[PDB]
Amino acid sequence: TKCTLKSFTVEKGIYQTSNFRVQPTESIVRFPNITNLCPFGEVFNATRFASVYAWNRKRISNCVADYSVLYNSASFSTFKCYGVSPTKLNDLCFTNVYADSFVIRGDEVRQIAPGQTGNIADYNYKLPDDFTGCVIAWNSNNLDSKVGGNYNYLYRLFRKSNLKPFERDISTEIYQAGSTPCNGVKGFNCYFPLQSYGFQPTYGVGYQPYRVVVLSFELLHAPATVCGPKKSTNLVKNKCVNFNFNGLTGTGVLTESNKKFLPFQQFGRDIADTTDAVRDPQTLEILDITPCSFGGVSVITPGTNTSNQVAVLYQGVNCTEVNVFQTRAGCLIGAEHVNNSYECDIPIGAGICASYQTSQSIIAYTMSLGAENSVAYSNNSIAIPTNFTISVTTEILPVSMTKTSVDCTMYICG
Amino acid sequence: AYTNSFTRGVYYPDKVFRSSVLHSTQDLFLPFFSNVTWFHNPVLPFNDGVYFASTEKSNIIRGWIFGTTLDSKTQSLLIVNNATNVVIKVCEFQFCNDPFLGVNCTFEYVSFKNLREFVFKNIDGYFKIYSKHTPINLVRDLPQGFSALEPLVDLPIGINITRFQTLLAAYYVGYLQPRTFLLKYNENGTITDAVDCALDPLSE
Amino acid sequence: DSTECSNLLLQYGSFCTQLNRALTGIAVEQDKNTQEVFAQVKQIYKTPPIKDFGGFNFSQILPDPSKSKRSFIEDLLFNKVTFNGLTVLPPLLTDEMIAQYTSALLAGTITSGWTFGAGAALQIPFAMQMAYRFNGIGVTQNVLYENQKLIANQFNSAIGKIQDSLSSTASALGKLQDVVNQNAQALNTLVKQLSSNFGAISSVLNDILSRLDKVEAEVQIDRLITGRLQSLQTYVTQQLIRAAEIRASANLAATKMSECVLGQSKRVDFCGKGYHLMSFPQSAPHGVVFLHVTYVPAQEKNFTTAPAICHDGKAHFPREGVFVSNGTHWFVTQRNFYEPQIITTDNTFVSGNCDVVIGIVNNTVYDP
Amino acid sequence: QIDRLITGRLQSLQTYVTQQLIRAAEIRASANLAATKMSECVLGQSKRVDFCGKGYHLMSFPQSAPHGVVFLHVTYVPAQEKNFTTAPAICHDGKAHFP
Amino acid sequence: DSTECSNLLLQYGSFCTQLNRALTGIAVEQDKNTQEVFAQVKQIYKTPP
Ligand SMILES: *[C@@H]1O[C@H](CO)[C@@H](O[C@@H]2O[C@H](CO)[C@@H](O)[C@H](O)[C@H]2NC(C)=O)[C@H](O)[C@H]1NC(C)=O
Ligand SMILES: *[C@@H]1O[C@H](CO)[C@@H](O[C@@H]2O[C@H](CO)[C@@H](O)[C@H](O)[C@H]2NC(C)=O)[C@H](O)[C@H]1NC(C)=O
Ligand SMILES: *[C@@H]1O[C@H](CO)[C@@H](O[C@@H]2O[C@H](CO)[C@@H](O)[C@H](O)[C@H]2NC(C)=O)[C@H](O)[C@H]1NC(C)=O
Ligand SMILES: *[C@@H]1O[C@H](CO)[C@@H](O[C@@H]2O[C@H](CO)[C@@H](O)[C@H](O)[C@H]2NC(C)=O)[C@H](O)[C@H]1NC(C)=O
Ligand SMILES: *[C@@H]1O[C@H](CO)[C@@H](O[C@@H]2O[C@H](CO)[C@@H](O)[C@H](O)[C@H]2NC(C)=O)[C@H](O)[C@H]1NC(C)=O
Ligand SMILES: *[C@@H]1O[C@H](CO)[C@@H](O)[C@H](O)[C@H]1NC(C)=O
Ligand SMILES: *[C@@H]1O[C@H](CO)[C@@H](O)[C@H](O)[C@H]1NC(C)=O
Ligand SMILES: *[C@@H]1O[C@H](CO)[C@@H](O)[C@H](O)[C@H]1NC(C)=O
Ligand SMILES: *[C@@H]1O[C@H](CO)[C@@H](O)[C@H](O)[C@H]1NC(C)=O
Ligand SMILES: *[C@@H]1O[C@H](CO)[C@@H](O)[C@H](O)[C@H]1NC(C)=O
Ligand SMILES: *[C@@H]1O[C@H](CO)[C@@H](O)[C@H](O)[C@H]1NC(C)=O
Ligand SMILES: *[C@@H]1O[C@H](CO)[C@@H](O)[C@H](O)[C@H]1NC(C)=O
Ligand SMILES: *[C@@H]1O[C@H](CO)[C@@H](O)[C@H](O)[C@H]1NC(C)=O
Ligand SMILES: *[C@@H]1O[C@H](CO)[C@@H](O)[C@H](O)[C@H]1NC(C)=O
Ligand SMILES: *[C@@H]1O[C@H](CO)[C@@H](O)[C@H](O)[C@H]1NC(C)=O
Ligand SMILES: *[C@@H]1O[C@H](CO)[C@@H](O)[C@H](O)[C@H]1NC(C)=O
Ligand SMILES: *[C@@H]1O[C@H](CO)[C@@H](O)[C@H](O)[C@H]1NC(C)=O
Ligand SMILES: *[C@@H]1O[C@H](CO)[C@@H](O)[C@H](O)[C@H]1NC(C)=O
Repeated sequence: TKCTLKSFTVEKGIYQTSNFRVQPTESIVRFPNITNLCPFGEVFNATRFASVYAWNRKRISNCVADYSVLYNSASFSTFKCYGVSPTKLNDLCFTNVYADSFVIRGDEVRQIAPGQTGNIADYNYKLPDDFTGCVIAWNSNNLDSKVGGNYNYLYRLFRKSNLKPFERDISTEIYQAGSTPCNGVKGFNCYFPLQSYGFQPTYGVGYQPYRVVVLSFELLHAPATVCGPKKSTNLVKNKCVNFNFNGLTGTGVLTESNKKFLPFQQFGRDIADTTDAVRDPQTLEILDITPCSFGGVSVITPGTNTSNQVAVLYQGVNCTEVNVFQTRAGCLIGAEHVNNSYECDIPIGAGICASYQTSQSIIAYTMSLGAENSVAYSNNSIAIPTNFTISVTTEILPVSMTKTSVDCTMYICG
Repeated sequence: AYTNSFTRGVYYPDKVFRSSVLHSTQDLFLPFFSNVTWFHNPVLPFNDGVYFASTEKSNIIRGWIFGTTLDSKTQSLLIVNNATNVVIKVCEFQFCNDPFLGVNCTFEYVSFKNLREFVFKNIDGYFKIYSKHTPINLVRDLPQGFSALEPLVDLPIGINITRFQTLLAAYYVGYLQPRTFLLKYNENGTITDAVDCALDPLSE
Repeated sequence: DSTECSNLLLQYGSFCTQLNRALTGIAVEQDKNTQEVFAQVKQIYKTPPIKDFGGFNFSQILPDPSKSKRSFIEDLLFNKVTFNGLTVLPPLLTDEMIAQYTSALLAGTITSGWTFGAGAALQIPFAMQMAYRFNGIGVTQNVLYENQKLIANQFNSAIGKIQDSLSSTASALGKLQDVVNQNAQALNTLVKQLSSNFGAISSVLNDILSRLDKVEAEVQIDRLITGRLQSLQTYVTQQLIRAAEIRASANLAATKMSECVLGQSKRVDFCGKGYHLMSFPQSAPHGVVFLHVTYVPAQEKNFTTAPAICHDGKAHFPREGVFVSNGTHWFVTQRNFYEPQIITTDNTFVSGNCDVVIGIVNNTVYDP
Repeated sequence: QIDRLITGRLQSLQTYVTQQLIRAAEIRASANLAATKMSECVLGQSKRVDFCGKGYHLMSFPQSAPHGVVFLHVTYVPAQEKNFTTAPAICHDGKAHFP
Repeated sequence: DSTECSNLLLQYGSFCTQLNRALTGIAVEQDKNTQEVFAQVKQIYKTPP
């Protein structure tokens, strides 16, 4: 109170010094049942991929991309990412997502990075130099090698010019590398533009095939059709909580309700457009919202030039939330309730007043309106005054304020 | 041909419950007492959005196509009431003018005595569909009375639309205009009446 | 309760304190307004168990113990009038305490007349109190005692018409209902202004903080702070202006309590139309109702009149009355009710000879 | 930056002048009442109940005070009543007499 | 009379409506003020010839 009034002395009164507010005891998050998980498993367990000169792209759209199975997929011989950290991906959203898939030898998987060079990076699959995405691989010797060599996997050995980023080209005309004419046939500097790894199961670890998939992500004007998993908490009724139901953030108390929403409606609004009810997206019950209990806190005091005891009123708060006493104005702490009634000293509200009285304490009482009297009425009886008092009464009226002027330029601009 | 719309083409504009209250909102609505084109399958302008209605129980009426070219040069939205359930797809389609009874792809989804009413609109790359069904006493024109249309789907398709056509025996078309309406929500949070604020000075 | 917004709101300084000091003065004034009207009685007077009020029937306006303990008319009045950091506060006096004040004022008035406002309540029989209130309008007190049944009836009937009006009407009490309506509309306007953008990216504070990084989010929140602080200053300024109107109305109601209920006002049209007899307070939601009892002169006749009359060359003037003639005979009457006395040397006084007065007439003055 | 200080200091001064206009209207209503109390209580003898203090008004005396006025209202208060039987009229030679 | 400005003013909500409502309350009260002073007489009394 001394700090609120900016004074070391406080006169008799009731002063508001704070606001009480019950705090959110925990956070709730609720979203629909975690469903329509993206088809990443259809690429990562395909029967085989395409040859790297003709890499195969999966469109990922309209699903939840839970990358956490990939975060724990320790069978991946690598899981690199560029522009973005892998652990962050479960927080994100995108318009389109892609997975680009192929087989190559381990000694050429190292060409799959931003700004790399060599026949794969030059002529088969060029990443951007500012690439945002991820590169995944696993050993596939037992899947992609064959006795006498599996020639069914190929790469573009040479081209007239290097690929642009994500340029795809599956044409197989003879490449004329120099002054010797191609003449429609294989020869020196008349190369058929593809060659094969010929994968043998007896190959060494860098000669062996690896299955490779490159993840890539974009966010456009068109809607974010791909998002991470909406992990959700338990639902906590009958306490103060923070909550998030779908996009509806707030703070309050959640309770069961008598309301009858229509099947498409998600939440409800009061007459002034303030939200007051919600449908839980996992179990479709209607919950009422009421605010966390709050109100002004007032300090009730005799003057400090008499005593240093005080009482405290929590305006409109029920005493469960905070001698101690429930008034209709709010819970009152530190005042003794009395069964007598007296004229009002300090006013509290709803018929209650407080005073400091004699060993001394602050007391709280229902206010006296005046002494009760029955006038001795009947027909044919009268009272007539036999004496008088001349009385002098004082009345005090304001007539004028202190006169003020302001140089508005000197106040504003100094 | 033209007929009057009366007080029809109101829909629940948002997924918000409101009870025993009057709420004023601005959205693409069919203006009250406007007239609507009546048909017995042309390509039509879409404007900002369409109210479509019909009386149907044979299912001669079967679906719609929406787009700019509608065909080949860029993607378009196909909708068909297959008797199993409604089928929806978005592709660079090149199908025929309309299928009839003997009287690349980027998105996909799978779900007379009665007047059946549908509202279609496109906002910021989401395609919104609302509908309702009611019995009717007189098939010739839309009935004088009130009934709010409920949302079916809210599709993230992103593609542009400026024209549409019916796939299909008679139906009504009118266009949604940006209007302010005052909507009456009863104790059960159904819309039960409305005022089209720009209709007349009493409505203002 | 956003910590990001709360720290920006500190940069605006004292505005948030001085708005609460302003609204606190409005709230504290409403208790003083109610105190200055109703608390004008020193002691809680109560009515006798006997009801010997001379045929006048106050049972419609007196407390009912079977009811709060309001009168019948106070229950009609109480039935016919009908959270984003916002709080309402209770009044200091409860509706039952206000009814104890209108009870004490009314019991004092009926049992002791005007006397309880000037000192101790002195009992007087109600028909004799009404005889003095007839003298206070210039009608001689025998006009009451000779017509007491007819004045007690017709008072009772005029009170019955108050019950029938307040039971049947749907507009007459609307002066209190409009004060309820303006204060509901003011809080709904203040709350609806939370939905406004004020040119910010959104009106939802967590939405702003999700879309934008710290430096741009701080720019967007300062628009909501600017518009919401202007929205709250607009409300508090309008409540300060609206409270000044209610205080002027409460000072008028406190003056009608003193001069109409505790007295008999001679001020024209102050305590209803007609010559004022008395009035009764009844409590109502956020206000007071006065039932102003007045005398109305009702069935006039024309007479010939003269300013003075000649006797033995002396001009006679009436002491209190006016001279009138029925066409052949001359009388003096009291002025506000026709009652003809024969003209005498003690109904009249002399001043000079006949010749000065314009329109003097010749008639005998009887000397008793 | 100066435009933010101008905006806030100008709003600060508008708030002050608005509340001084609203407060000066309250002090004018009080000065109009004090001027009426001087005409009716000091320059006359008011019959208006409780206008010039409690009891029946005799006279009142003005005293100056800083920013205001003080009225010393002299009034007559009846003090020591006794009970009596009473009658509205008395009957003499078959005729009613009134006081 | 600018549509470009009117759609920006509409971001401020109730302010424009409540300014018009305040001036309408002031205007209706001026007719009330005049009737409370002058309309105190029930009948249009006329002086004799
Ligand atoms: C969300 O998923 C939960 C868990 O499967 C569903 O809740 C169960 O629904 C079945 C329906 O037969 C009940 O038998 C169970 O008692 C429910 N509770 C639990 C804890 O399993 C819920 O129905 C789903 N909600 C939606 C909207 O799909
Ligand atoms: C005072 O007036 C009331 C009128 O309300 C009288 O009570 C009613 O009397 C009528 C007959 O005159 C009855 O039909 C009603 O049932 C009575 N009750 C009510 C609540 O109206 C009352 O009797 C009168 N008192 C005196 C002493 O005459
Ligand atoms: C004065 O006016 C009253 C009415 O205000 C007259 O009293 C009425 O007289 C008729 C006679 O038939 C009765 O039917 C009514 O019931 C009476 N009313 C009341 C309330 O008692 C009265 O007669 C008039 N007196 C004079 C001298 O004109
Ligand atoms: C004017 O008033 C007087 C007195 O009331 C009337 O005179 C009386 O008239 C009646 C007959 O109508 C006689 O019985 C009385 O003896 C008369 N008294 C006196 C004192 O003369 C007179 O009639 C009235 N005049 C008119 C024109 O009405
Ligand atoms: C009132 O009475 C007086 C006295 O009887 C009348 O005075 C007479 O008036 C006539 C006409 O002017 C004169 O001829 C007489 O000489 C007067 N007599 C006296 C003694 O003065 C007077 O006229 C009467 N007034 C009226 C209006 O008739
Ligand atoms: C392949 O399918 C299995 C099925 O159990 C699954 O566990 C695994 O995560 C999938 N992906 C890889 C890279 O193994
Ligand atoms: C403080 O209280 C004392 C009595 O306790 C009194 O005499 C004195 O005037 C008061 N004020 C100051 C400033 O001491
Ligand atoms: C407040 O809470 C308690 C316990 O829930 C309840 O008994 C009490 O009645 C409430 N307060 C009031 C003023 O009713
Ligand atoms: C106050 O009165 C109530 C009954 O009216 C009683 O229960 C209570 O014990 C009393 N308290 C004191 C302090 O006497
Ligand atoms: C009141 O009047 C009644 C009936 O006339 C009578 O019996 C009673 O004595 C009177 N009371 C007084 C105190 O005069
Ligand atoms: C009247 O009251 C005064 C005191 O105010 C007292 O001195 C005087 O004796 C009283 N007179 C009578 C006759 O009672
Ligand atoms: C339909 O409305 C247009 C509005 O301009 C009007 O010209 C036309 O006559 C109307 N037709 C019918 C048949 O209602
Ligand atoms: C639609 O009709 C065809 C046969 O014409 C049927 O094969 C198909 O399953 C139906 N569509 C759906 C979504 O079931
Ligand atoms: C939609 O239309 C706009 C304007 O013609 C154009 O910028 C945009 O690229 C179009 N989008 C599609 C998917 O056709
Ligand atoms: C609302 O629903 C209840 C059952 O939940 C039903 O009794 C009532 O008739 C419905 N209609 C209205 C107008 O309340
Ligand atoms: C007689 O009195 C009535 C009622 O006041 C009045 O209307 C009438 O004009 C008067 N007679 C004459 C002749 O003026
Ligand atoms: C009153 O006026 C009439 C004319 O209407 C006139 O004859 C008469 O003498 C006048 N009387 C007085 C006292 O002026
Ligand atoms: C008058 O009568 C009442 C009731 O009989 C009694 O209490 C009172 O003492 C009497 N005297 C005075 C001075 O009021």
